[PDB]
Amino acid sequence: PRKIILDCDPGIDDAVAIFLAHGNPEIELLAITTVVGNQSLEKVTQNARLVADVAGIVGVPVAAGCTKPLVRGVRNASHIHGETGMGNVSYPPEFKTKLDGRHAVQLIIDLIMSHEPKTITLVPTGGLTNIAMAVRLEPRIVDRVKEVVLMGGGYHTGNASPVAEFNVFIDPEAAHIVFNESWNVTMVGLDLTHLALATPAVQKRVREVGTKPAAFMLQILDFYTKVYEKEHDTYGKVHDPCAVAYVIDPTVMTTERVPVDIELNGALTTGMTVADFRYPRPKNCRTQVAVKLDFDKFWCLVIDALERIGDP
Amino acid sequence: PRKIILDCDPGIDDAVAIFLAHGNPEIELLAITTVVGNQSLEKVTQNARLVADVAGIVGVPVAAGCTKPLVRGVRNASHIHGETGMGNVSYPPEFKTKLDGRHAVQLIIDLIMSHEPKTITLVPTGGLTNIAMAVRLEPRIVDRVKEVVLMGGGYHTGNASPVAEFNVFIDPEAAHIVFNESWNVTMVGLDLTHLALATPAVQKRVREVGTKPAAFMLQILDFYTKVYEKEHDTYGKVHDPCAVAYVIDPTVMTTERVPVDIELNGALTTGMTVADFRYPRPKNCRTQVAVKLDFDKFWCLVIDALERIGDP
Amino acid sequence: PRKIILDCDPGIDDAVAIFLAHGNPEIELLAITTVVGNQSLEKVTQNARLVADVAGIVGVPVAAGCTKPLVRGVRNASHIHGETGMGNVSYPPEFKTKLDGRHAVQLIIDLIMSHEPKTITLVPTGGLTNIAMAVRLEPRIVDRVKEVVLMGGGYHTGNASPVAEFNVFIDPEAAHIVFNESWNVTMVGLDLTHLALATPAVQKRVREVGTKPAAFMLQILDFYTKVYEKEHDTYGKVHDPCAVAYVIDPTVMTTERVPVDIELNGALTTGMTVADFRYPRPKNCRTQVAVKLDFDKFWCLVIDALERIGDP
Amino acid sequence: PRKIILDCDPGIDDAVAIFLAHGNPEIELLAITTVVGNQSLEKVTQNARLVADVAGIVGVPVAAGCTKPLVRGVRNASHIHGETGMGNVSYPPEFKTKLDGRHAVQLIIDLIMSHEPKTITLVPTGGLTNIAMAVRLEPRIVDRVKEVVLMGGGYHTGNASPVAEFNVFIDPEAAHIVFNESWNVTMVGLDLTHLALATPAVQKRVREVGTKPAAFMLQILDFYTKVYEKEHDTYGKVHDPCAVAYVIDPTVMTTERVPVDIELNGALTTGMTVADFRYPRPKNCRTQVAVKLDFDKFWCLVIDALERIGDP
Ligand SMILES: [Ca+2]
Ligand SMILES: [Ca+2]
Ligand SMILES: [Ca+2]
Ligand SMILES: [Ca+2]
Repeated sequence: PRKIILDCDPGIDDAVAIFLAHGNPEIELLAITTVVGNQSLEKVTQNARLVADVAGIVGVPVAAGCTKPLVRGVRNASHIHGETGMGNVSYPPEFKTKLDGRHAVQLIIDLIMSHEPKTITLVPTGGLTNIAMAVRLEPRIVDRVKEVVLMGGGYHTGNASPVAEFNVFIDPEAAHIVFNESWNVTMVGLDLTHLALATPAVQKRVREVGTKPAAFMLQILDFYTKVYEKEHDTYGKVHDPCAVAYVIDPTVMTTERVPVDIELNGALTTGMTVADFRYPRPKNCRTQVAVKLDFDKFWCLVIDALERIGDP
Repeated sequence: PRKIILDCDPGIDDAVAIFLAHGNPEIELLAITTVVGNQSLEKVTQNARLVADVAGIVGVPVAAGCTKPLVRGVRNASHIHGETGMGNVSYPPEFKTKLDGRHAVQLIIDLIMSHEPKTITLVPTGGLTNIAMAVRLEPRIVDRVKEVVLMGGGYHTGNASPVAEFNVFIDPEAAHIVFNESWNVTMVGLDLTHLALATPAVQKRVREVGTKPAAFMLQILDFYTKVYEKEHDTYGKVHDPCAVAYVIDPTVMTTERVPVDIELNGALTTGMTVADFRYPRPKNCRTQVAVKLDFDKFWCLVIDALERIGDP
Repeated sequence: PRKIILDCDPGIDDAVAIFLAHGNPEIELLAITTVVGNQSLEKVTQNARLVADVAGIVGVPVAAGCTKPLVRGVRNASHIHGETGMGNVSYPPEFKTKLDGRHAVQLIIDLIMSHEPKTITLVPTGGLTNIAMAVRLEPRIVDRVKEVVLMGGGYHTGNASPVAEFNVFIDPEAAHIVFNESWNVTMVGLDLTHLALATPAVQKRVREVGTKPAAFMLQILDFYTKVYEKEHDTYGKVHDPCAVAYVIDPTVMTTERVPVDIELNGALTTGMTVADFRYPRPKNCRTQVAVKLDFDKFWCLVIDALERIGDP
Repeated sequence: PRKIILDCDPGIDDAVAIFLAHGNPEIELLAITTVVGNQSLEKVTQNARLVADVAGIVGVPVAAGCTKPLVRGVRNASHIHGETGMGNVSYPPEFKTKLDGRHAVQLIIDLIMSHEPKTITLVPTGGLTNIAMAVRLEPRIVDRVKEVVLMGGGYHTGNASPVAEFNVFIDPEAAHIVFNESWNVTMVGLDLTHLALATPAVQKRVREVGTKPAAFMLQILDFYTKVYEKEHDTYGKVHDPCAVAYVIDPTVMTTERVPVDIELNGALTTGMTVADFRYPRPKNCRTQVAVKLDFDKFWCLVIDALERIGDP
């Protein structure tokens, strides 16, 4: 089983990633780290513990990370109408899963320096401030990391801006730091995750599993889908999971090796992931971007995982 | 016939545009203005007069414009090996077509203010510094212009940089000015002009015309194709003409109405044409980008024009 | 007499400059050009004609220039409480002085190209967009200009921003263009004009002149002083005039030859005039900044001029 | 005694600071942290241990910090001609003072969280990357810190650039983070440290102390003075110590409370410490800049401290 560390900011997307990681036999979830994002770190951490409780994950540490982006201020942009805990779901009086005592950054450095080299695969699905920190704090980790698979960015697509994606836009500096280290980086951006649609056929499929987790996922997804993408006439889509999926089977998506950098001072482009697809491509490129997604193989994995989790 | 003003920096691309404008009965070439570009203004102006002589264009003024970009310094980047005049073609001792006495900017302002409103269509195919100047000098012109169709930019493609196109990168400021005026702008970028390939089938076709101008076009095209795109294993392509083609028949290419702006201070993005393809598109958009091109219809027009010009 | 061209955006400061130019025998006012600024171009032009009428200036053309900055949008920031025409003074039904038929930019190029080389001294006291245009339109002028003395910028002082002065901040691009041409530039910035205080002693002095123009100057100055600097407990100060003063007598202020450039893309520094006072100064420097001002010599000139104008 | 933590990048300046902190009875040196700078972190750390050995400092932990700036790459710029260890002084086979096991960042967080609130005063005299890290990792520390006194920046002076000082220019981001936290910041910039000259009178004075440390200081100072400032005809100056001096006696220098920020994306201004000295100053300002220095009082403190250290 491939050992990984899931750094996230729990929203349905991140939650589904956690289910997939836990549910799949090919993945060995080493720990779940949390980072500030659209919602405060605390809010996000609570959500993490809630999904951990629902998926009945035990033995896997959960640690809260950075509360602020490296340099940019955070736009709290809070306004969830019918939101209580996560979506319409409320938090239980007590949480089954407890919070690890150390800061997410320390945990990551610890885990990496504890296990054998090229064993752990980092999978960030939120801002990269947590990762960026560990890199500057413990340089020896970038060489020990097998590789980095993150959900974020977009070479020809953007949401937070015409050309930028949230996870990156949120803390451009952290993104830059990460993208410029000597390690291997696989960027699963919007261009990709946009293909991971939640067609009604898929919903029927998951609903068929008929487990508390399945129901949970659907309910929350539906709630948030309504608020965002349900403003238009087209299905919702999950992103974060796509990163985990790749780690499980590289054939779930096509990728292209092209250099990628982060714009940090552009009046209109700050936060954009610049990808050089130009004529002669460099022979050695530690970075690559996801392109086409295998719709079926992807969803099958999700369902399969949900089935495996069952009803804890 | 649609009245237009062709602002360019004569290189084969620009030359073909001139042939198409002149040769087509649907277009009424009001004047040919010139701007500094990859080559000096003078060099470029000489080239204009040469093609004017070859196409036997008479009665149409030719005026030289700005010699430097608004704010950016110009990278002369000159190094043409077997280049004499234009490609391997040399300049005649004297030019048949003479140079208008006024500066291109003035000529433009004059023409626009002379003819009736919404009659002239501006068609820049080089930097936009000439157009930007006229706008700031005589504001009344932006309302009198029917519309602006320019070859330049690229929303998902770039050459001068991973994300920027020459004509824009060369003078970002000028582009910005142009793209931010209240007038209608149709941007024919790389994404489009890339489809305008010069397949051998096409060459055979033009060579079949068998006129001095046809031969001229081929000879020069071949020469420059060799230097640039002939460094790899794929045909060359003409760009500039595409802009002229659109004016002749909007059905030569599909377009999309989306907001566009110019990044002016991005460390990696300066010069990029930022296009917002995001979810909800504004109802009123004076700007649109070219997407798919009608290969056949396009080339047919070019051939047709060459045929019409004949041998002056 | 030193021939000059006064490019301004009439506010009391610019008005006093006009008085000084007109009133002084050492200066030969060739023309008065107008540029957009804190107030619209039209507003500013009207003001110019009004002071021209008051100072009884005849034979000197007045031309309206650019209505918008080169690239930056203009912040109209209009909110003058008791403002009618200029300050509390109202416009007469008709203006004695008429408006020249050509655009300020053209007038400038014409004058320069008409007179003999190194004869005209350009004195801008508003945004530099007017000058910048002329330079790009007719390159031959920068060699024919004796030199450039402008009121604007600040090496250790700022007002529109912690580090930038209005005239420059308003149209950074224009400033940039001007500061990077091969001609001689004397920058009279805030560091200098801040010393030009309107102590009560000075007011008494000017009031003593007892002429319509004197009264006018005082009334307007007082009105505007109240609104701005009169928010604090310290006298008002005139700026623009200091530039003209220098042309009349270089010994009115001390200057330092140091390189100067314009920041165009700094998040906090855009518009700042960067001055390199560092250790080894270049031997050849076409730019210099004003430092210390001769308070008495300065004011004496102003009074003397007012005295000379008299009551037209 | 005022408790402090000295974060530095040992060069003579930093060394003198250490001597002053140690030697002065009013200061309680809690620990000495190290940051990458002009020289590598390791190089810098070795130098710290060397001065520690020379000053006979015992009981005070020494910890190495970050090896790279947050986001900017480091310009190693190494080329010391007659440099062996520190200046012409060589390292002993073994170091008396040992290196604390934890990373400087951790040590700082530990110390702060250990002692009582508003007890420790942070005194960084090198890049601020170390401080910035701790702040992002353990937010609770900014409230517990008494205040921040750092040597770096320049409001009207610069060295690394016409407008920027090294310590800040080296890692702009870090600086920004620090200057924008809710804690009190006292910036001792070039404007100030420039007045701390090492006149021959002073040298004679210190040489009079006649101790190994005094000799050490002089020898190194002389060596580096020769390389840098000795390229011109003016004495050398110590900077870093001035920060320490202020903590010992605020009356050693005059300060002004004015807002300060860090430019991060200016083409010419990146790294500059922007200080708003404009008309109305905010009532509440957690930041202030050093202005005039008490030459005698300063040196007296240095001498006194050297005297107190004696010959370990
Ligand atoms: Ca996420
Ligand atoms: Ca062209
Ligand atoms: Ca003015
Ligand atoms: Ca230092």
